[PDB]
Amino acid sequence: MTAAYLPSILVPLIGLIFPGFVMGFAFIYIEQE
Amino acid sequence: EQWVLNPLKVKPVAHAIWDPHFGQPAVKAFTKGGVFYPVNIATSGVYHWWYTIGMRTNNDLYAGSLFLLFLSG
Amino acid sequence: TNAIEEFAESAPELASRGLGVTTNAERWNGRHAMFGIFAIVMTAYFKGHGLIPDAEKILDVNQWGPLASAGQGQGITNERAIILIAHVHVLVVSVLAAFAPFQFQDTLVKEKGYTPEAPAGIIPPFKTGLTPEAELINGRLAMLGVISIIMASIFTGNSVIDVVNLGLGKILF
Amino acid sequence: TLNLQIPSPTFEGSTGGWLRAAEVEEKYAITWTSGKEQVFEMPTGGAAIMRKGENLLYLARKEQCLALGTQLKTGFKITDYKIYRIFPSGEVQYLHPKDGVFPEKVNAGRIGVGNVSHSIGKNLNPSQIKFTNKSFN
Amino acid sequence: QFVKPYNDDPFVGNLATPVSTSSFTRSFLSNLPAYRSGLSPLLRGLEIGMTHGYFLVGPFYKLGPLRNSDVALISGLFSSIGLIIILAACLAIYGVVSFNEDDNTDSLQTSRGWKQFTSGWLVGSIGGASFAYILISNIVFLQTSGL
Amino acid sequence: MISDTQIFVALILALVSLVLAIRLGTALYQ
Amino acid sequence: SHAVKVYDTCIGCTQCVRACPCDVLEMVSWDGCKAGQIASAPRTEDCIGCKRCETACPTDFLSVRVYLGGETTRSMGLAY
Amino acid sequence: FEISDGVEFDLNPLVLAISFLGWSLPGLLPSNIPLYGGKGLTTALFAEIGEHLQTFPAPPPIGDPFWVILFIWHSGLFATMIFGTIGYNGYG
Ligand code: CLA
Ligand code: CLA
Ligand code: CLA
Ligand code: CLA
Ligand SMILES: CC1=C(C#C/C(C)=C/C=C/C(C)=C/C=C/C=C(C)/C=C/C=C(\C)C#CC2=C(C)C[C@@H](O)CC2(C)C)C(C)(C)C[C@H](O)C1
Ligand SMILES: CC1=C(C#C/C(C)=C/C=C/C(C)=C/C=C/C=C(C)/C=C/C=C(C)/C=C/C2=C(C)CCCC2(C)C)C(C)(C)C[C@H](O)C1
Ligand SMILES: CC1=CCCC(C)(C)[C@H]1/C=C/C(C)=C/C=C/C(C)=C/C=C/C=C(C)/C=C/C=C(C)/C=C/C1=C(C)CCCC1(C)C
Ligand SMILES: CC1=CCCC(C)(C)[C@H]1/C=C/C(C)=C/C=C/C(C)=C/C=C/C=C(C)/C=C/C=C(C)/C=C/C1=C(C)CCCC1(C)C
Ligand code: SF4
Ligand code: SF4
Repeated sequence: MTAAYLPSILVPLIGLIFPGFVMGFAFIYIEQE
Repeated sequence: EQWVLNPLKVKPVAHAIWDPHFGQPAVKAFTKGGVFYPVNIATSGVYHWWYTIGMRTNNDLYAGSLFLLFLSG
Repeated sequence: TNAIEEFAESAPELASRGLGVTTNAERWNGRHAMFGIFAIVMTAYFKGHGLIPDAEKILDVNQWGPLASAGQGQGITNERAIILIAHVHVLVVSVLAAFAPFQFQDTLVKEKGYTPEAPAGIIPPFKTGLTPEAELINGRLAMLGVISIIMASIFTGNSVIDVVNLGLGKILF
Repeated sequence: TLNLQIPSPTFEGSTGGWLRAAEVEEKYAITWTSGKEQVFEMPTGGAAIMRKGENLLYLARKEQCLALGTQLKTGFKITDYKIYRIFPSGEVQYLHPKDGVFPEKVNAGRIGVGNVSHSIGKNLNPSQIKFTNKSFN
Repeated sequence: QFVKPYNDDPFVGNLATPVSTSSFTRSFLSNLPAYRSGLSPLLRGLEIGMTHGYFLVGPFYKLGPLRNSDVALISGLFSSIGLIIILAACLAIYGVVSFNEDDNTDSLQTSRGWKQFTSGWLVGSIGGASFAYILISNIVFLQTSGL
Repeated sequence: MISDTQIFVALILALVSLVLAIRLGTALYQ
Repeated sequence: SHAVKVYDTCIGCTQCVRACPCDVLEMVSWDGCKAGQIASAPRTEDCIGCKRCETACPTDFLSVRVYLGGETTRSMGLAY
Repeated sequence: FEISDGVEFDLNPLVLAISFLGWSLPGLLPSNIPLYGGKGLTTALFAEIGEHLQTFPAPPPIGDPFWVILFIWHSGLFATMIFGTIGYNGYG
């Protein structure tokens, strides 16, 4: 486990998972009574 | 560290590129700066700025980044 | 108890559904940490005995796309890819269990009016067997062990697999 | 009161009619008496034939109902049009000729709402009504 | 003659047309899983997902980045699974946001009904994608489109 | 030249800063 | 909803009441003008903000003003 | 069968048969032009169908008379079908 793996481990996270979770949670929050 | 030796000839690289959309031609086209992986060449002048300040090694930059993280906290 | 209630107040969204700092979250994370300790032991065994085919072969970018290329001009090894796909299997099982749980199984996301399980505290009663107490004890122990293993690997400089082997007494390999 | 048995102006149908919001929130109605069978324009689009006698029509907006009423008053000479608002509970309300007489002519009984006792030039400034409950009037 | 008011209501925002209110149209719509009668919200989702993942596998398999590779079919299946997971997440968030916890007895317009529907849709979608993957991997016709 | 241990220390400081940022965001949201 | 207000510069011409596509403005009795009538805005929850009342106003700057405020279904004129 | 909410439609297949014959029988009119060969439109369509069935998996090549014959024949057939339905249901 070297630092060279960090880009491949993180870019998919920061670019697909973080946006997806943020969008879902923000959707739930904005549309909520 | 290899830019502080010949700053007028070496291009300063900002950060590495990891884009799963790049083709092999794009990776080869972006592999520059004397490194062996696609990179972006900085246009901000931070290399010249830090060199003038007194930064010479990568450990100096890393220590500065640590201090700025601590200050942000 | 006080921490649980104050979190329920602060973040009603997560606490009402059982997410966040809750007994349900503790139980689920203990389950996953125990399974993870088992997975680390199994990968230690397989790597030591060479059961992973072409472990040191670098995946071909031409065949497996740009995803096969690592961060710094490096290539992902066959061993790393195999272990990642092994995790993918259980991750798909996980998504299916979360969205369509078995009728009898515990659910990841609890209903709005669900009754939270009683916080065990320092230690749940020592009910020896396949019982919700033993499960929580072993889950807490496994989670602590995961943290300890990572920190031993970083401090002593040994790999996580090497640390697991040394702890177990080199029985694995 | 509104009688829900009044026939309708034999419309042929349109896609401009009311939608689920009418069944969920509010549905307006307009009733008017016609001396003959004329052809009028629906506020939603298209032509319809009003009947000799009482005609009841359903719309989604008070503005549509009042546009139809204005068309009846000006184009034709029908001024007995009444407007109601119906909720899903069925609580019909009476709106347009509220006091039985159109608002354009004064009638005894009305109370002034929203009237101010100075010209617009006498309004206070937002600086004067800032961090206070005062009103710019 | 053929176009009339909807449900004999001249003032509803709809028209009764052959495409909208013909016998074939009504039979087809009433026999689709989304409307058929008797199906639990879970079975509706099962059928719909079975149907949808099946055709999802194809486009990825034959036009994805790794389409000219040996791993084209596996890559297509794994992209189908990813899209299915994303859409299941969409369904779940829509269910939690739109439907409140009142119980209308699983009518597909309830919290419980929609939860069952999304669970069934995920299961059926993954199953259909897997079935299409198996068929394509085992049949040459499907791999070559008849060439 | 930058070691994995150095990167891990940087990540730990980043995590601490993230926790403090969440705290500040909550306090401001109130 | 939008806040509709009337001021003493009103002359009772009633054109504001006649110009309103909804029924938001009505004429009431008054003694400050020759016509003896003043505009009033009792049904302000039905206002859409078109400012037709403002357009149909003959006094130097308007006796009737519409201040656009919070938006509702009726204010937005949403038939759906 | 209801073509709309409450409107019934016969949907008689004899109308289809009659329209097909009405377009096809005139189609037999031969022409010595290369496109038809020496035969009529319907016979040329049948001949092309047989010829390209003998070579099944290879579509008629672009420039083959098959495509033009198909398009013309089906344009006329659809026109006759529309007209025949009109006659049977309005003038019937
Ligand atoms: C910045 C973040 C980011 C990242 C990390 C990626 C990553 C990817 N994109 Mg790209 N993409 C992005 C942004 C990003 N994209 C944006 C913003 C757009 C819009 C313009 C696109 C549009 C796009 C298209 C149109 C396509 C890609 C494709 C790809 C793939 C690269 C090529 C390949 O051979 O993979 C393919 C090989 C595979 C084996 C795919 C496996 C992918 C797994 C299943 C992902 C796991 C999903 C996960 C479970 C979902 C969680 C949801 C949750 C957050 C709610 C890869 C998965 C290609 C592809 O094949 O995508 C499927 C492709 O066709 N992307
Ligand atoms: C690395 C190991 C690991 C693993 C495998 C898990 C696993 C889990 N943790 Mg986590 N956790 C970890 C480390 C880990 N944890 C650590 C170190 C801590 C700090 C002490 C925590 C603290 C913690 C808490 C406090 C809680 C969890 C919870 C969970 C569960 C759900 C979390 C989730 O959905 O994240 C997913 C995030 C990702 C980046 C990966 C997602 C990948 C999949 C394939 C995508 C699909 C997502 C799915 C469709 C949902 C989409 C929702 C969105 C659209 C709104 C799950 C069993 C929760 C739980 O148990 O609830 C009952 C919970 O409350 N964890
Ligand atoms: C704000 C400064 C900043 C910016 C713009 C970037 C940008 C980038 N980093 Mg990151 N990075 C930063 C600080 C920053 N970094 C710091 C301080 C560290 C040390 C902990 C790292 C460590 C790091 C690693 C190890 C890697 C990246 C990578 C990347 C790239 C992909 C994003 C990613 O994976 O992030 C992941 C980032 C983290 C896991 C931790 C750092 C997160 C920072 C502190 C968030 C700061 C947010 C900002 C202050 C406010 C947001 C504003 C809001 C409106 C959105 C991208 C070029 C990846 C890559 O592919 O590089 C080529 C990669 O491998 N970064
Ligand atoms: C299909 C098109 C496509 C896609 C999807 C991508 C995707 C990507 N490119 Mg790009 N790229 C493309 C075409 C594309 N590229 C082309 C044609 C070229 C020319 C050859 C390049 C050249 C190129 C270079 C040279 C680099 C990239 C990089 C990247 C990556 C960005 C890192 C990241 O995840 O940052 C996360 C994304 C962002 C920070 C962007 C944020 C912008 C949005 C609008 C802000 C939203 C703010 C909002 C208000 C709050 C957040 C909401 C949200 C959380 C819900 C990413 C994988 C970089 C990389 O590899 O970094 C590691 C990089 O250096 N690309
Ligand atoms: C391993 C692994 C995996 C995994 C996994 C997972 C899910 C791992 C999860 C790990 C987790 C959740 C670890 C949590 C650790 C928490 C700790 C150590 C808390 C310590 C608190 C302390 C000391 C305290 C205290 C305190 C004291 C002193 C007294 C108190 O009065 C006060 C206070 C609270 C301050 C997966 C599944 C991915 C598979 C993979 O192949 C391998
Ligand atoms: C078999 C099986 C499975 C299973 C399973 C299960 C149930 C697996 C359970 C695994 C468990 C419970 C692992 C625990 C590990 C604990 C460790 C490493 C503790 C370290 C503590 C330390 C270092 C403490 C230090 C401390 C000490 C000594 C003293 C005090 C201070 C300090 C120094 C901090 C599955 C689920 C995978 C399925 C499979 O098909 C069948
Ligand atoms: C409208 C029109 C005009 C011209 C004619 C035309 C025919 C094209 C017509 C259009 C037709 C169209 C659009 C047809 C499309 C058909 C489609 C998408 C069919 C899909 C069929 C799906 C099938 C089998 C799925 C099978 C899935 C199975 C067993 C799954 C099994 C499983 C499941 C579900 C879960 C556990 C695992 C396991 C056991 C494997
Ligand atoms: C590395 C390592 C070593 C051994 C042990 C250990 C398990 C820790 C292991 C793993 C560490 C891990 C996984 C660390 C993870 C690092 C992470 C999540 C780093 C991310 C840091 C993010 C940061 C700063 C974000 C800063 C954001 C700020 C200010 C936002 C500002 C704000 C905004 C935008 C809105 C209003 C509120 C506020 C706060 C003013
Ligand atoms: S128009 Fe201006 S002046 Fe004339 S009545 Fe309406 S408000 Fe009074
Ligand atoms: S704005 Fe339109 S609705 Fe509101 S009062 Fe003036 S005219 Fe009547």
